[PDB]
Amino acid sequence: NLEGDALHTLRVTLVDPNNVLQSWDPTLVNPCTWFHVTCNNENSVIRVDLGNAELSGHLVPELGVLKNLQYLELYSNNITGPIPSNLGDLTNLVSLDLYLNSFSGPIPESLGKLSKLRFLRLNNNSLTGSIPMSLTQITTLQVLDLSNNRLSGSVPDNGSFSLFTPISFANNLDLCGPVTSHPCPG
Ligand SMILES: *[C@@H]1O[C@H](CO[C@@H]2O[C@@H](C)[C@@H](O)[C@@H](O)[C@@H]2O)[C@@H](O[C@@H]2O[C@H](CO)[C@@H](O[C@@H]3O[C@H](CO)[C@@H](O)[C@H](O)[C@@H]3O)[C@H](O)[C@H]2NC(C)=O)[C@H](O)[C@H]1NC(C)=O
Ligand SMILES: *[C@@H]1O[C@H](CO)[C@@H](O)[C@H](O)[C@H]1NC(C)=O
Ligand SMILES: *[C@@H]1O[C@H](CO)[C@@H](O)[C@H](O)[C@H]1NC(C)=O
Repeated sequence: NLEGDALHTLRVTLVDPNNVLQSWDPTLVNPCTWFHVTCNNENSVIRVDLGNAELSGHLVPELGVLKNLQYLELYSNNITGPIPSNLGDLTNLVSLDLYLNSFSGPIPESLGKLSKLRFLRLNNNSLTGSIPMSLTQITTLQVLDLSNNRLSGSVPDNGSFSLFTPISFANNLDLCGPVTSHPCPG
């Protein structure tokens, strides 16, 4: 059970004072009966729903083996560290909700590979660096929130970013461009 091993590895590295993940018993045939985990009819994980679960610690790159994952709902916790650089491995993701956490480092360029993504909500973290241009390749994007981070540099208004307005980018370190409220000096 590769998927269960990956999720158990996540449990080890997350900090879970309330033992929300107590049921995450890797001796089971699969993780489909675990609390907060949902599988499809083929017993493959499609949702991890851990919003507002009083978790901290960091994520793990083993998340990338959850090939059928559609929802990664980890918002409103105190998770730290970087967004794993390989989250773009999760090509069936339709929602990536990491908002209201303590993530730092850059937005991974690999997120541009998430060609089915509808929700990308990373607001209210401590993310730094520039927004990857690869994100404009995500033609399905409908809800984007990168506000309240420490992002800097130019933001394009092309591809799917043409859909969004300054509220999606507000209160960063030094963003500029047509979709933001400040033109780029160059
Ligand atoms: C860690 O995350 C919490 C919020 O997350 C919530 O509480 C955790 C303990 C876990 O149970 C999470 O699962 C849960 O979603 C942050 O605490 C919150 O801090 C904010 C301030 O940044 C407080 O918000 C408000 O402040 C404004 C005034 O500016 C008003 O709207 C409100 O009156 C409120 O005070 C909020 O109260 C507070 N929440 C709790 C439960 O303490 C915490 O700061 C964060 N850690 C870090 C380092 O960011
Ligand atoms: C997001 O962060 C900003 C800080 O710039 C804060 O004003 C706002 O209340 C935060 N949102 C939530 C839901 O805590
Ligand atoms: C949008 O324009 C930027 C800058 O030229 C480019 O890097 C990116 O690939 C473009 N995306 C699309 C979908 O055209």
